[PDB]
Amino acid sequence: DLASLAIYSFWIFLAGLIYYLQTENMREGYPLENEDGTPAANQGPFPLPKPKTFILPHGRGTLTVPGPESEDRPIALARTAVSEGFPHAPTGDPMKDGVGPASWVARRDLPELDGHGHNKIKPMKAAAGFHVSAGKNPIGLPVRGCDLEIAGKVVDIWVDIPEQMARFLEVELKDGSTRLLPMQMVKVQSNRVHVNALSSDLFAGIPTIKSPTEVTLLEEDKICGYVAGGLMYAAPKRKSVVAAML
Amino acid sequence: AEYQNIFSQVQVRGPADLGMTEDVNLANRSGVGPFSTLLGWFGNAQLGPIYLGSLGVLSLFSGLMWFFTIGIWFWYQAGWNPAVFLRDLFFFSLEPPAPEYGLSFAAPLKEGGLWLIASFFMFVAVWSWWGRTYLRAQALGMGKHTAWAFLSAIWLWMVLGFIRPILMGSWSEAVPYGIFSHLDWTNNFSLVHGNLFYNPFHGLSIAFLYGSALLFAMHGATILAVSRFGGERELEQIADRGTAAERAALFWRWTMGFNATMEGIHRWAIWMAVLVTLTGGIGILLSGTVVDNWYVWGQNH
Amino acid sequence: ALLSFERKYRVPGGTLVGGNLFDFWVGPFYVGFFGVATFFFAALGIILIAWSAVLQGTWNPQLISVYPPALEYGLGGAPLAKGGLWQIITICATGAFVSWALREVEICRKLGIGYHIPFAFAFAILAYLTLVLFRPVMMGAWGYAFPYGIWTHLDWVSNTGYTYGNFHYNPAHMIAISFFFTNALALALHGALVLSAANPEKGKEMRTPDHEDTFFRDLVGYSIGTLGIHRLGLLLSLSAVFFSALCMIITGTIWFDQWVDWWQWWVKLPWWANIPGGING
Ligand code: BCL
Ligand code: BCL
Ligand code: BCL
Ligand SMILES: CC[C@H]1c2cc3[nH]c4c(c3C)C(=O)[C@H](C(=O)OC)c4c3nc(cc4[nH]c(cc(n2)[C@@H]1C)c(C(C)=O)c4C)[C@@H](C)[C@@H]3CCC(=O)OC/C=C(\C)CCC[C@H](C)CCC[C@H](C)CCCC(C)C
Ligand SMILES: CCCCCCCCCCCC[N+](C)(C)[O-]
Ligand SMILES: CCCCCCCCCCCC[N+](C)(C)[O-]
Ligand SMILES: CCCCCCCCCCCC[N+](C)(C)[O-]
Ligand SMILES: CCCCCCCCCCCC[N+](C)(C)[O-]
Ligand SMILES: [Fe+2]
Repeated sequence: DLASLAIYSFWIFLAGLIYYLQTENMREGYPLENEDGTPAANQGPFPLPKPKTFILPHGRGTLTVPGPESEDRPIALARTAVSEGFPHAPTGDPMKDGVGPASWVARRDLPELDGHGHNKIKPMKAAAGFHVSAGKNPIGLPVRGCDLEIAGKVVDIWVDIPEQMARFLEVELKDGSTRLLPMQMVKVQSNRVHVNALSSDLFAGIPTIKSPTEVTLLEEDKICGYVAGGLMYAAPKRKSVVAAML
Repeated sequence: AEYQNIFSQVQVRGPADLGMTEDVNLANRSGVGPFSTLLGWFGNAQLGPIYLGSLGVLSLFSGLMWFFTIGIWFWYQAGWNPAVFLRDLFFFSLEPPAPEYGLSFAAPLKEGGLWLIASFFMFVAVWSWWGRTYLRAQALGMGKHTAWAFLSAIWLWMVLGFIRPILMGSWSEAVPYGIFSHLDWTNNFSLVHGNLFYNPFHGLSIAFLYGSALLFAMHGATILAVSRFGGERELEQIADRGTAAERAALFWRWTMGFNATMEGIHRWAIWMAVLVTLTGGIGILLSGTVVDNWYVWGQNH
Repeated sequence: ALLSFERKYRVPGGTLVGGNLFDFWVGPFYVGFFGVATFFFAALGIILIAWSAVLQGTWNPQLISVYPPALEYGLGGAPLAKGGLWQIITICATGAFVSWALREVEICRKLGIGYHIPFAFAFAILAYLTLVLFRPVMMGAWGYAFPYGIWTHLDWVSNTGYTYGNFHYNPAHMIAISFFFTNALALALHGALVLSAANPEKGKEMRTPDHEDTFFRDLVGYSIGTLGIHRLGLLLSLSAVFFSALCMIITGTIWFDQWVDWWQWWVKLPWWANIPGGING
C-alpha cells in the first residue's frame, strides 16, 4: 500500500538523519578521553565526520574541525579517587587558576570584529552617537559586592555597536584602575549596581584588559569565567537574602 | 536577586545600522524606520531598512490583493454594514467551488470564483516571497538555508490548497478563507478520513511540533544561561569555541548523556521544525488519495 | 569518558542535598542526590506499570494502559488494579520529573550557569500536573485525568475534546496553538539563519551577525538580534504550554458546554446583536 511504503521509508530516512546530526555534533570535544588525557577505549557507535574548514574573515585564518584539541594550558586539579567518575579537586585557588565554574578557554587574543572588520565592543565614550536610550543609566552608580560592601563605581558602559546593547560595565576600583563586569551578571538598582557573584575583596582579582579601548575574546572569557566562578567560590562572603533586604 | 536576562536593564542606542552591502543592489533598500523603545526591552529597537526589489513589490501586491478579495466578500456577506462586519468577522467565509465544478474555473464569482481569484493571488504572493528568501541570501553570499526551510512550510500549504484538491479532481476539497470555517474544515477532515490520530504522519508531525517547543525551550534557555559568557554570539563561538559553548555542551552531557556543538544544535533546530510540515504534508496528501479511512488502514498493519 | 575539554569542569561542589556523598558521574551522566531520586521514582513507576500490564493480561507496548480511578471514587483512594496503580505511578512520575529538574539545578550550580533550563522544564511539569492533578481535584474526581497508555491517552484527548464539541473553539487553546506554530516557525528560521551565515556559498568566508541582521532586515524589515531570538524562542514555547494548561484547567471547571457557544457573547453585544444580515442575523 503506498502509505505503508511511505512510513517505512520515513523511518529509514530519520535513522539516517539522526546519524548525520550526531556525527555533525562531534566536531568539537571528540575523541573522548579518560580522566588523564589518554584516548578512552569506548568512543561510542558514531564515527568522527570528515573535516570541514571555515574561512575566517580579515586575516583570522581558518578553522578545520574535527582536529587536535586546542587546550594545552595547565589545569590545576588533583585527582580525588583512583576510580574513574569522581571530582578532581582544585590544587590552588580555583578562581585564579581558572578551573571549575571559574574556567575560561584560551580564545583568540584579538577583539571580535563586526561585519565591516571593526571592533564589535567599544567603550561608550568612544562609540560616537551611542547613548543610554531607556532604563536607569548606571554610569556614576556605586557597585556593591555580595558582602554588601562597595567595590567601586561605574565609569562607563561598554557597548556592542552592531547589536546596540550594553555588554559590560566598566567599574573603577579603589586604586583607580578599572575592571569590566559582564552586564548579565549585574543588577542596576536606583542608587547602586549590585553584583551577586563577587564580594568587594574579589573585584581587584578580575582579569584586566591590555588596551583601555578594546577587549579580546581571550580577555572576555577570563573575565566572564572569573565572575561566574564567584557564585560557587565567593559563597562564604555572600550575605543572606535577609541581610541584604534591610 | 539574580538577573535572568529576559528583559534588558538599560537600553543603548546609536546611529542607525544600514547593513552590510556585499552584492545587494543598494538602490532597492529603503531608509531606516523608527526605533521602538518597547521592542528594545526584548530585542533590537531598530526598525528598517527593508529591500524592495521587483519580487518584493509583486509579493506585496498579490498578497494585498489576496486580502482584498477576501475582504470585499466579507463586507458583502456583512451587507456592507460596519457593525455586522465587526460582530461576525470570525464567522464569514470565502468558500471553494462546489463539487460539481470539479477543477474548472467556470464557477460563478459568488459561488467559488472569488475563492479561485484569492487562491491565485496567495499562490503568486507565497512563491514570490520564496524567491525573495533565496535571492536576499544570494546577494549577501549566504547559504540558502532559509529558502529550503521555507519550502517545508510551503509543502503543507501547497498540499492543502492545491496538490491534494487537484489529485482529488475537485476544488471543493481545498480549505475556505475564514477564521472559524477553516477550523470547521480541519475538524471535518479528520471525521471524513476516519480519525486523523491513526494517521502515522499526523502522529509524527505532532511529535515534531511538541519537539520544536521542547528544543527551542531547551536551546533558548541554554543560551540565556550562558549569555553571561557571551553565549548568544554563536557564530564566533562556532569559529572559536569559548567557555559558553563548553558549559552549554556539558550541562546537557551531564544531564542526558549526549550533547551538541554551537553549530550542530542549529541543524537539530532547523530539522526538528522542518519535519513538522514535511511529515504533515505527506500525511494530508495521502488522505483521500490513497487512504480513505486511517482507522481501517491502521488495522491492516 | 570525558570530552576533550571537560576535565577542568569536573570539580567538587554544586550539590543541593547530602554534601559530597552523591557528587560523582557514571560515564557522562552526573548523579547527585536527585540523580538517585530520579532512578528510584523512575524504576518504581516502571515496575508498577509492568505490574498493571500483568494484571491487565498483556505485555504489549501498544496495549498496556494504566487507568485513573473511575468517577465513583472521586478524589479518594482506589483498589490497586482499579485506579490505585495509576495513583501511585503518578506520584512516581511527579517525583521523577521534579527530581530531574532539581538534578539540572545541581549541574547548573557546578557549571556556574543560569537556572533557565530547569525553570523552563517546570512549565511542562506544571502542564502534566494540570491534566493529572489540578483539573481532577478542581473537578472533584481523579477519573477526569488521562490513561497512561500510548493509544489510550489519544482516545482520552479525543473524547475530552468532543464532550465540548469541536475543541478548536476554546479561546485559550487557540492562543496555545498560535504560540506552538509561531515557535516552530521561529525555530526553523533561527536554525536556518545561523547555518546560512556559518555555511555561506562554497568558498566564501564565514559570515557574521551583521549579515544575519541584514538578511532579516532586507527580507522583513526587522531583526530581533541574537539575544532577542533566544529570548523569543524560550517565551514562545513556554507561552504555548502555559496557555495549553490554561485552556484545560478552565474546561470542565468554569465552562461546561460546547466551546463554539462561548463566542456568542461577542455576537449578543447589545448594539449590533439584532441587526439582520451577516452570518448571525
Ligand atoms: C499534550 C496533550 C496530551 C497528549 C497528546 C498527544 C497527541 C495528540 C499525540 C501524542 C503523542 C505522543 N505522546 Mg502524548 N499527550 C499527553 C501527555 C504525554 C506524556 C506525559 C507524561 O504528559 C507523555 C510522556 C506523552 C508521550 C507521547 C509520545 C509517546 C508520543 C510522541 C510525543 C513527542 O514526540 O513528544 C515530543 C517530545 C520529544 C521529541 C522528546 C522524546 C520523548 C519520547 C518520544 C517520549 C516517549 C514516551 C514514553 C514511551 C512514555 C513511557 C515512559 C516510561 C518508559 C514508562 N504524552 C497529554 C495528555 N500525545 C503522539 C503519538 O503519536 O502518540 C501515539 C500524538 O499524536
Ligand atoms: C478534529 C481535528 C483533528 C486534527 C486535524 C488536522 C488536520 C486536518 C491537519 C492537521 C495538522 C496538524 N495537526 Mg492536527 N488534528 C487533531 C488534533 C491534533 C492535536 C492534539 C489533539 O493535541 C495536535 C497537537 C495536532 C497537531 C497538528 C500539527 C502537528 C499539524 C499542523 C502543523 C503546522 O505547523 O501547521 C501550520 C503550518 C502551515 C499551515 C503552513 C503555512 C505555510 C504558508 C506558506 C503560510 C502563508 C501565510 C500567508 C501568506 C498569510 C500571512 C502573511 C502575513 C505577512 C503574516 N493535531 C484533531 C484530531 N490536524 C495538519 C497536518 O499537517 O497534518 C498532519 C493538517 O492539515
Ligand atoms: C479531537 C480533540 C480536539 C483537541 C483536544 C485537546 C485536548 C483534550 C487537550 C488538547 C491539548 C492541546 N491541543 Mg488540542 N484538540 C484538537 C485539535 C488541535 C490542533 C489541530 C491542528 O487540530 C492543534 C494544533 C491542537 C493543539 C493543542 C496543544 C496546544 C495542546 C497540547 C500541548 C500541551 O499541552 O503540551 C503540554 C506538555 C505536556 C503535558 C508534556 C509533559 C511532559 C512531562 C513533564 C515529561 C515527560 C517525560 C517522559 C515521561 C520521560 C520519557 C523518557 C524517555 C526514555 C524519553 N489541538 C481537537 C479539535 N487538545 C492538551 C492541553 O491543552 O493540555 C494541557 C489537552 O489536554
Ligand atoms: C515546557 C515546554 C516544552 C518542554 C520543555 C522541556 N522538556 C524538558 C526540558 C525542557 C526545557 C528539560 O530540561 C528536560 C530534558 O532533559 O530534556 C532532554 C525535558 C524533558 N522533556 C521530555 C519529554 C517531553 N516534553 C514534552 C513537552 C515539552 N517539554 C514542552 C513542549 C513532551 C510532550 C509529550 O510534549 C514530552 C514527551 C523528557 C524527554 C525530558 C525529561 C526527562 C525526565 O524527566 O525523565 C525522568 C523520567 C524517567 C527517566 C522515566 C520516568 C517514567 C515514570 C516513572 C512513568 C511515567 C509514565 C507517564 C506518566 C505516562 C507515559 C505514557 C504516555 C504515552 C502517556
Ligand atoms: C515584548 C516587549 C514588551 C517589553 C515590556 C517589558 C519591559 C521591561 C521593563 C523593565 C525595565 C528593566 N529594569 C527593571 C531593569 O529597569
Ligand atoms: C517537499 C518539500 C521539500 C522540503 C524539504 C526541505 C528541506 C530543508 C532542509 C534544511 C537542511 C538543508 N540545508 C541545505 C538547507 O541545510
Ligand atoms: C480579513 C481576512 C482574514 C481572513 C484570513 C483567513 C485565514 C484562514 C486561512 C486558511 C487558508 C488555508 N489555505 C491557504 C490552505 O487555503
Ligand atoms: C531531527 C530531530 C529528530 C527528533 C528525534 C530526537 C532523537 C534524539 C536521539 C538521541 C540520539 C543521540 N544519541 C545516540 C547519542 O544519544
Ligand atoms: Fe541559537
